[PDB]
Amino acid sequence: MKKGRGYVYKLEYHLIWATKYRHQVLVDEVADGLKDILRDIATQNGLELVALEVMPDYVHLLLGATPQHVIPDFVKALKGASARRMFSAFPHLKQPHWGGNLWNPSYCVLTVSEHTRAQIQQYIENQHAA
Amino acid sequence: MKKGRGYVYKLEYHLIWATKYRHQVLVDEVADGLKDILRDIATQNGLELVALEVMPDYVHLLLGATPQHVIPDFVKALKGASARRMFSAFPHLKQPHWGGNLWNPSYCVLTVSEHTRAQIQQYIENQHAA
Repeated sequence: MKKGRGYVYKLEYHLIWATKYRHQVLVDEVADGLKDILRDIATQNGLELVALEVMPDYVHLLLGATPQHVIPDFVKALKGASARRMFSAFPHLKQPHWGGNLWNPSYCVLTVSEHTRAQIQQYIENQHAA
Repeated sequence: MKKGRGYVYKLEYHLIWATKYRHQVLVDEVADGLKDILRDIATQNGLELVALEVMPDYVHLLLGATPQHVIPDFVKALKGASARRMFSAFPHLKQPHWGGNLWNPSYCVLTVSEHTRAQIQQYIENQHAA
């Protein structure tokens, strides 16, 4: 637990989103680049990137935050800045055929539970892969 | 999980705060009234009161929220409106000797973990009782 001015807290969010059409582009050096980019962005927004997993068609972050952090703001920051920086580092991801890959417009945000793994699998499976 | 416009989520927060000086006033009909008041306020702020416990000197809520809910805002709503309504229902709680009881300025907010119970105990024990 961390202490702020008038409060004590420990706040972690699982945050998940997919590539467009679940195109399997987050591989090898691209996946490696995205990890670095996400670590930077988290830090730059005053978040702790507790854990991260990058699958070929999705990302799963575990973020430590403060009460004052607003989920939609930092989701937008993470998704938007990551898309920008990835397109700069990897121009090949600019593929209008695939809506430009980065990213499916949706996100999934979950606090910790015994069902997290299943929740994430459900969520990703509900994103259709055309 | 619930589904909103562009997102999927399940967000629960443990929210804890004490009476002033840990005065043990939240008992019997007072505790009962506070539960009703808190249920109402949670609902009125678009929160799901998943669970509640009222101890003589503190309250512990488990709150289901949306991404757009901002923790400090709803904390202030819950603490502020609860104090006002409890003073109205129970004027005897207006006790300047005890700074008026409702409430200690601090709060504790936690996402679920294996240590929640110990965290809440630490937090309450760190509020010092007159």
